[PDB]
Amino acid sequence: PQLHNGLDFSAKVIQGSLDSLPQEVRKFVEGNAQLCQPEYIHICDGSEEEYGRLLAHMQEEGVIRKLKKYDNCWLALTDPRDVARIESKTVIITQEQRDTVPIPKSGQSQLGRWMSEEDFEKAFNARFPGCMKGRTMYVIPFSMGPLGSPLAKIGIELTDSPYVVASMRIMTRMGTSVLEALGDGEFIKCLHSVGCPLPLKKPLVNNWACNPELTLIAHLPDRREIISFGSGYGGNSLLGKKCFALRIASRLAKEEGWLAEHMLILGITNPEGKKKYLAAAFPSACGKTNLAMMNPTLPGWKVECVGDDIAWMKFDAQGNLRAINPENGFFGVAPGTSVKTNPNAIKTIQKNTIFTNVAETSDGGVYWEGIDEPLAPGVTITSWKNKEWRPQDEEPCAHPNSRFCTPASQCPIIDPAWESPEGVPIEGIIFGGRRPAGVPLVYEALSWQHGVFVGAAMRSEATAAAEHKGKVIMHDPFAMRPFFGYNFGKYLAHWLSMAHRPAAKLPKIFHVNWFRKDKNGKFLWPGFGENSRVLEWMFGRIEGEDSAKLTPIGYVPKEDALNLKGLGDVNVEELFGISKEFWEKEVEEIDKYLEDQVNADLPYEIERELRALKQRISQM
Ligand SMILES: Nc1nc2c(ncn2[C@@H]2O[C@H](COP(=O)(O)OP(=O)(O)OP(=O)(O)O)[C@@H](O)[C@H]2O)c(=O)[nH]1
Ligand SMILES: O=C([O-])C(=O)[O-]
Ligand SMILES: [Mn+2]
Ligand SMILES: [Mn+2]
Ligand SMILES: [Mn+2]
Repeated sequence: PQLHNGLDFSAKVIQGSLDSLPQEVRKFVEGNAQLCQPEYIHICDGSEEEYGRLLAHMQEEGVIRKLKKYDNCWLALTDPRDVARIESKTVIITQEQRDTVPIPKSGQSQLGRWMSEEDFEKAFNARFPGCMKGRTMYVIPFSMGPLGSPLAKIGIELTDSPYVVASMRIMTRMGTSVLEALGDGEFIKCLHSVGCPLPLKKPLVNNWACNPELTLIAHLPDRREIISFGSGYGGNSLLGKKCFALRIASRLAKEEGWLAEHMLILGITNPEGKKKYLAAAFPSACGKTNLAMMNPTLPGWKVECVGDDIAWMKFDAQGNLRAINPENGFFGVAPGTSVKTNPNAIKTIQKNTIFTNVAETSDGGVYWEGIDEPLAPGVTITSWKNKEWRPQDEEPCAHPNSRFCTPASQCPIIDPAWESPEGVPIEGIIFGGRRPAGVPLVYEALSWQHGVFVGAAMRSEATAAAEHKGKVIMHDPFAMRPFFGYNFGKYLAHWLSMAHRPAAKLPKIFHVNWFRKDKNGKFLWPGFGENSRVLEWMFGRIEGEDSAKLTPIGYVPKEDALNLKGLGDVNVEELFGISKEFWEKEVEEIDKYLEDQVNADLPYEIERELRALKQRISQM
């Protein structure tokens, strides 16, 4: 079939067989092997022996260190320029711009970045030709969702970073059994490269191979392709997480009729024996992981964790909205995680966990800000910059966006239906962000349409998960601003259309704010385990208890409707204070934002809720 045997990469396969691969799978592997020119090709099988050889390889290349204090835990320190997502270098390629972002009325679109095919080709040809020279191309066959389940989606990631392969083994379900489940079916084509072909022209910081100047994460939904270059951080390199399960999945969900959302899933049980499932959409670094793994302070309540970041939801035949966690592990923020805030997280990360950019103690342990554990005398701390660190400096010992990567099956409170292919019925949906003033502790939407408007009007302070600085209050509708896969105006219409389905059991919609501050600059709510008190009120509202009070913004708890026993000193007057002067400015910013950003793709019912809220506020 060839004249010079120049396209047969069989002699370069150090594990696996190209003959064992399906037709379309082999075409994808050999095609990019010819483009990127790798030295070897490694077809992953997901085995324990393979994981052990990846760790030994990375340990011999100085990429990771062994944390001798714990059981099979490893530390990785990256280049300081490659620490988080780059929303400014994340682009979506479609034929028409309106398929990706609503055409703005004045400024530029904040709902995503669009790039034409012609411009992307020039960028692609300036990066990937010969980028894997001297490196190994790993072929990762992974599954998002329960393997063999009809709702699961299979992808193939090609990467030249064993750090990516190890993390993908934790965060997804990968191995040979996924290749057997695929057969001749469709799959998502994922291609990733660090952008440092050997020999190295640039010296690497902390042995972290990266090309920051040429970083680009592109999505082509019409071709089911994800192409990422330059970065190694999880949000940019683990292509099955944000790039696949959110951006690409959101467009597919619009086509097929389901939902891909940036939400946790938890089940909560009351002292009476009843259990309900909720989902909460908070922006990045705004409390999802701490809520899904919460240890309640109310006796008789139990919280079990289904997922903490991504949910795939769909109405079933009976009218129930059912949700599954497509992920296989947790990729959580490290700073702030202590025994008092998230004790269930501490139990989980003690084994088989890969840390990134946290500090290391001299006895082989981890350390970060807010760990709230004193160290024994003589224990020294090495910061994430691989330097000696003292508690009386300015640089923090761990990076503000440092992460841990741990398997979900090790969580002590993991829900016994987190791998069920049928999903869990969602009875409530929670929105919320970081609002230091004005927004009360909790309130409930008036209807399905008002609730969609509440999610569309979400605002929060900027966090360390992106490149935003200044703690400026930005819009983050549905906590999906960095992850929209298609036109946000059509996104809003897709949510509103669920109220038309026959026998639809629409969940209630709440809005919370754990981050309201007083005049002094400190928080008014302890949060963390005490958030169970707010969840108790939600549980009763779903059961139909008459414990709400009508306000111009929604239903708030009545007086003495929240269990505050054990606190008492809480200033309830400021936790639920509704200032007319605050909400008159808030509706103006929402009006100017929606008019400019959504423009002619704004559904009428969203405009009707904006008008109704403005009227209810003017009557105060
Ligand atoms: N004051 C207060 N802070 C909280 C609370 N819950 C979480 N936090 C802090 O918020 C930070 C973000 O917590 P996470 O739950 O890990 O962030 P996330 O929402 O999962 O963000 P992503 O994982 O990037 O999607 C943590 O470092 C916590 O210290 C809370 O209830 N009250
Ligand atoms: O890392 C994450 O999960 C994020 O950015 O939300
Ligand atoms: Mn997230
Ligand atoms: Mn999280
Ligand atoms: Mn309608």
